[PDB]
Amino acid sequence: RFLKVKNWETDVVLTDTLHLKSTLETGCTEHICMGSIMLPVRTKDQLFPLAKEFLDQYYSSIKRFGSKAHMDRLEEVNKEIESTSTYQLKDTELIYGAKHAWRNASRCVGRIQWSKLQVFDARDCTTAHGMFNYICNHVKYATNKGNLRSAITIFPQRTDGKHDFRVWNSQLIRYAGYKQPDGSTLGDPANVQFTEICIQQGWKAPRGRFDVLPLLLQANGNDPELFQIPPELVLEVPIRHPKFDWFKDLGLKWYGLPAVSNMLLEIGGLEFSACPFSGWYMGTEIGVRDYCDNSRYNILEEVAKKMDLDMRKTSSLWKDQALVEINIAVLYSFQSDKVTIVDHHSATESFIKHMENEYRCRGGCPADWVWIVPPMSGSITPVFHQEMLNYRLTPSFEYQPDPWNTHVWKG
Amino acid sequence: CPRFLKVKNWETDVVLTDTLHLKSTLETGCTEHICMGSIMLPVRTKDQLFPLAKEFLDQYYSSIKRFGSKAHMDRLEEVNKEIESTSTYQLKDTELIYGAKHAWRNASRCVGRIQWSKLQVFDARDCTTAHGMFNYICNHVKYATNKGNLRSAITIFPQRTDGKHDFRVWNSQLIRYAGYKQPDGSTLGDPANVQFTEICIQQGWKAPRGRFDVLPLLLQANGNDPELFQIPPELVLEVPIRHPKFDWFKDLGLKWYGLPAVSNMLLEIGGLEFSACPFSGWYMGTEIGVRDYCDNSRYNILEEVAKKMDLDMRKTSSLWKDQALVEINIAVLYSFQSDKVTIVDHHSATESFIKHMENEYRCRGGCPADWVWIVPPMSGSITPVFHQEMLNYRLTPSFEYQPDPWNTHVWKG
Ligand code: HEM
Ligand code: HEM
Ligand SMILES: C[C@H](O)[C@H](O)[C@H]1CNc2nc(N)[nH]c(=O)c2N1
Ligand SMILES: C[C@H](O)[C@H](O)[C@H]1CNc2nc(N)[nH]c(=O)c2N1
Ligand SMILES: N=C(NO)NCCC[C@H](N)C(=O)O
Ligand SMILES: N=C(NO)NCCC[C@H](N)C(=O)O
Ligand SMILES: [Zn+2]
Repeated sequence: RFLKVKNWETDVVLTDTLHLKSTLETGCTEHICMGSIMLPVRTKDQLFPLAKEFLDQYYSSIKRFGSKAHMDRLEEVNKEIESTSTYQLKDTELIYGAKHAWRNASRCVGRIQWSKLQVFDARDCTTAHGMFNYICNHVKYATNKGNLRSAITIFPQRTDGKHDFRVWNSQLIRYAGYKQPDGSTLGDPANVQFTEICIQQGWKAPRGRFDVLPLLLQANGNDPELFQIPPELVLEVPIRHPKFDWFKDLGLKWYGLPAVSNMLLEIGGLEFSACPFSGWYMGTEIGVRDYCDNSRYNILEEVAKKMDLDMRKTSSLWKDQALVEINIAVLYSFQSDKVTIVDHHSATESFIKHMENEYRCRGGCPADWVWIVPPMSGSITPVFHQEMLNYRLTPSFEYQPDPWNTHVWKG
Repeated sequence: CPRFLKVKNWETDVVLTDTLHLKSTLETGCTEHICMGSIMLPVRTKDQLFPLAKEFLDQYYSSIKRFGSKAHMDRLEEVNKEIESTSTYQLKDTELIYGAKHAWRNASRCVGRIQWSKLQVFDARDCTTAHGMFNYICNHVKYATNKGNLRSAITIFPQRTDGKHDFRVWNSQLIRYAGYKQPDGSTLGDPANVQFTEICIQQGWKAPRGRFDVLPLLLQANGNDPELFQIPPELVLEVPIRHPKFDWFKDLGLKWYGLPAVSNMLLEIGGLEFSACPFSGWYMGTEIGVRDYCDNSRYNILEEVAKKMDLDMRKTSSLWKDQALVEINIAVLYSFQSDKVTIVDHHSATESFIKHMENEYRCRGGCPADWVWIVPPMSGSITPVFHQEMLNYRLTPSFEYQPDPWNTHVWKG
């Protein structure tokens, strides 16, 4: 019930007590560990304990636990749930709640930054055009000419579940994917389906390798509409290598702003179905995953060939050599254009420090080791050697179904 | 518990269905509210033993297509009588073999399990003394080594009786290098083995105090105090490590041994406990090139290698550590291959593991696997295992951790 975690490199032991505050399920049981599975409206009665759980932590955090201000608020919210079946967060509660969803994000290595989050309150939004305006402002604010700043933009909460706000895009900025008669895929194969939805809805696709996709925005449960982010708001970086002059001829670019837009933010039982957020990239995200996953841009072979490595045998480690070089190029390119990026060494040692702070001041830090350890050079990063406990704390970011599987089209 | 559990591979969209987990019996360290997936380490009664014996022998008899047979029923009767009368029982040779193979088949942290049915089992249950254990262990090493053409094997010493007469190998592996803490706080040799090296010295080993000294065997028989033995050097196959392009690599002075032989685990078969059960396969290169050489708390050669490569070491973002890592790993695979000693690279091993795992789902209904251990410690996502969802659970027979015997031994003196 009080749990120890060991770092096997430093022999440091931390004691976790925060896990006892954990509320929802992990996926696992006593008999079966599901640590590596990617994916393992509320009635009045459901809502009040959740509202209360949240307000208590809020009031505790501002050192007014058990105060009249505290008691006053619980009653006010109580009355409001009873009368209107939902409630509205104060701005202070909204900001605290968003910062804490990030703080509690077990899969995010960058949480040392958690309290420096710009929160844009878009709860007054009513239309998809409004949503477009809001999202452009977020993109421009967070991009900040390459000196990126963390931000989240929060659209109105779910009500009856028939008036949901949604960003159909999985990130605000991503590249199109197109199935070819050639049998192959042009662009990013992760986005084939979504691209096709855009086309069905009217988009005129350029049909290139790196077409920034349009926004498909859904307000108040209505049908989604298309918008193009002003090109001048989308900062992109051409990818070159500091030693290989041929690298630029591969014709690779990526975007500077990673902005997850398909998750659900839960605060105090309230569900914010449209809550796009952004920080900045860890290099491996692009260089290892986006570029080298076989089901993504899958570029290892092309690169290995230009390096003229021995590709006849796996044991020459040609894949490993090429992987490192692709990742060097990513970091060098972002750095040279002054676009914020963090390498996996820097990011993981910051995370270990954050864990130690969180253990010290909070009693723990939920972490998913499977996601936190980078997808290259794992054991030469400190997090590989760190035992971590994964559990679910609220406020939280949650996965939610892709809206086209569920949207009841009006036509 | 749900009858069916699905696992998906996110590279291929292949979905597999696990039913085998229903035969899982012991616990994980996980609860409904906590996942302890990344945590390293989270005598029996007559009553406790009957059912464990029974479960096992039903599995054994089922596997040989003789389930429910008179032979099956006689054998159950015989074991039941043996347990009631003697408090324990003895396995038949065929059952010991099947047992050991299955402990390997069920080892969720082993990526080499495509090999599980090809295992040489050495029955050392007639062993009574530490000199006897030395001789069994020498034979295992020579057989397994096979002049570089490595053969998987296990040597099984007598099972636990009352817990006061345990056979133990005090070494963590049959072959490993000494570590020596210096008065200045540096370590000469392998820091992982500093504690065991001090024990050996105390027991009377005359340490050469070099960087790669093969440790002596420290063997406990029948609950007696451990005794020291030197493995004949002619039996210890080692590989000097060089790089195919960097002729300075050899002057690092690195080598390693060819035979990885875990010697400190406990093998459970039908409720019986084999506390001494050294087993060996062959190396996947990363064990040596990533962990043994490059962990900060092991040989820690990254800086020295990067220095000789003249990488830019002022900023992590040059990925100099990463670049040196790959070159060290090329060198390990190249050196072993050049000397004709079996080694597998992490690409080939993981590809084979995924093939093995698919086959096990079809023919067996499952394959328990611990992702944290199965994914290699470099280049994780360019191996297929990274993209494969895994279910980790405990099947018996099993290999299990046990405390270090120096923490528990009652010294006779
Ligand atoms: C500030 C710099 C940040 C860095 C360096 C960072 C780093 C990362 C990385 C490397 C991942 C793994 C993503 C993947 O593998 O696809 C991740 C996931 C995640 N992060 Fe962050 N992050 C940052 C900002 C944020 C912010 C601002 C939030 C929320 C406001 C956040 C919440 C999350 C969540 C909820 C996940 C899991 C997403 C999923 O399951 O797909 N992160 N983070
Ligand atoms: C034949 C070639 C083999 C290969 C390539 C192989 C591969 C591996 C690797 C890479 C690990 C992780 C070790 C570490 O990170 O320290 C491992 C662990 C393990 N393997 Fe194997 N193995 C082989 C043979 C065997 C055999 C013959 C057995 C038993 C008969 C076995 C049972 C185990 C067990 C119980 C573990 C967990 C060890 C621990 O928890 O410290 N392996 N294997
Ligand atoms: C199956 C397994 O969960 C999957 O491949 C995971 C592995 N760890 C991850 N880690 C991060 N950061 N991002 C991911 O997408 C993955 N995917
Ligand atoms: C804390 C974490 O479990 C620990 O460092 C693990 C990680 N995965 C591993 N994987 C393998 N194969 N071998 C190990 O020793 C480790 N150690
Ligand atoms: N660093 C972040 N967010 O701030 N990553 C968000 C997910 C991005 C996704 N991994 C990609 O490579 O596009
Ligand atoms: N492949 C095996 N056995 O066959 N590994 C056993 C553990 C070896 C340990 N990882 C080492 O590097 O010494
Ligand atoms: Zn688990």
